[PDB]
Amino acid sequence: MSLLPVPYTEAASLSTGSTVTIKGRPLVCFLNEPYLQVDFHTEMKEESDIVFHFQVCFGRRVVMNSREYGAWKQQVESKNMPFQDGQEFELSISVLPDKYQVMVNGQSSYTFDHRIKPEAVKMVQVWRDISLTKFNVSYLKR
Amino acid sequence: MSLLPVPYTEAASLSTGSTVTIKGRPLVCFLNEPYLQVDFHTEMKEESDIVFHFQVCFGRRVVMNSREYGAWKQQVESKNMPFQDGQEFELSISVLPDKYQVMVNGQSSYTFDHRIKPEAVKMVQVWRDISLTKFNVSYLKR
Ligand SMILES: CC(=O)N[C@@H]1[C@@H](O)[C@@H](O)[C@@H](CO)O[C@H]1O
Ligand SMILES: CC(=O)N[C@@H]1[C@@H](O)[C@@H](O)[C@@H](CO)O[C@H]1O
Repeated sequence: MSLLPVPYTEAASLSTGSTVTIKGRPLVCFLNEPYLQVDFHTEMKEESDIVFHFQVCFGRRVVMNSREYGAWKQQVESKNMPFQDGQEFELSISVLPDKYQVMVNGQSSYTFDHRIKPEAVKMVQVWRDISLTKFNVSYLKR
Repeated sequence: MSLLPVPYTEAASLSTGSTVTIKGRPLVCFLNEPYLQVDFHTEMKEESDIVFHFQVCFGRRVVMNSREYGAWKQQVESKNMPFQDGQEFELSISVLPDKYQVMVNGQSSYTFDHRIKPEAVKMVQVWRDISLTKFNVSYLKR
C-alpha cells in the first residue's frame, strides 16, 4: 500500500499495554549498511529528550539508549539481527510494566527496561534508511 | 527549488577536472546526528565496489574509504566539521590527478588520494538523512 513520509512524526501517548506497530523495508541492501531509528520523544520538538532510542545498523548491530536532559545515558548494544536482507519487516514495540519489548516479524528480539515513565512520551519519530507502509499506536487500555 | 529523490542515483563518468556538485540540507538538527553518504560506484548495482566513500555524521566526524572486491579498505577519519547546524550545504568534489578534493560551502575540507582510477566510476549515489535540491557532474574536459 501507500508510502508514509520518512522521517515520520506522530504525536503519541504510551501506557502499559500500548503497542507501536511499524511496517517498512530498508532502502538498500545490507552490504551498504542502511540504518533504522525509532525515537520515543518527550515533546513534539526533535531536540526533545528520548525515553527510548532504538537504532538498527541492518546486518551488524542494534543500540538502545535514552537521552535525558540533552545527554545520552548507558548504551545497550545487541548483535541480535532478525532483520532479513532485502525484506519487508514488521516491528512491534509493546509497553510492559517494567520494559519495552521489541518483536521483529513476530519474534521477541530486544527488551529495554523503563528509565523514564512511558507517560512522559508525547511523540514518536521513525527515520533513516527505510520506506514505511504502516505506523500504528494502539489506544485500547485505561 | 524542487527536491530530487533520496536515495539519489545518477550514471556518471569521472576523469581529471570532473566536478560533482551537491546542494542539500540535513533532515534534522545535529543533536539527532543525521548522516550524509556519497558513494562513487564502479557499476549501477548498489552492491558494486566503491572507489570513494564519503560519510558525514553531522556535528561529529567524517569517514572516507573504498570498498574493493566487496571489502572495506583503510578508513580515514576526520573531525573537521565545516557543516553548520540547520543550514543548506554546497558540497563540490573535484577529481585532481592524485586525489579527490572535497569543498564544503567553498572551503577545502577533505582530500582522498586515488586508490582506483576514477575512470572505474560508473555511478554516484547520494543518500542518508538529507534533502537534495542540486546534483551535477561536469563533463567539460577531454
Ligand atoms: C527537559 C528538558 O528541558 N530537556 C532539554 C531538551 O528539550 C533540549 O532543550 C536539550 C538540548 O540539549 O536539553 C535538554 O536538557
Ligand atoms: C569487481 C567485483 O566483482 N566486485 C564484487 C561486487 O560487484 C559485489 O558482487 C561484491 C559483493 O560482496 O563482491 C565484489 O567482489
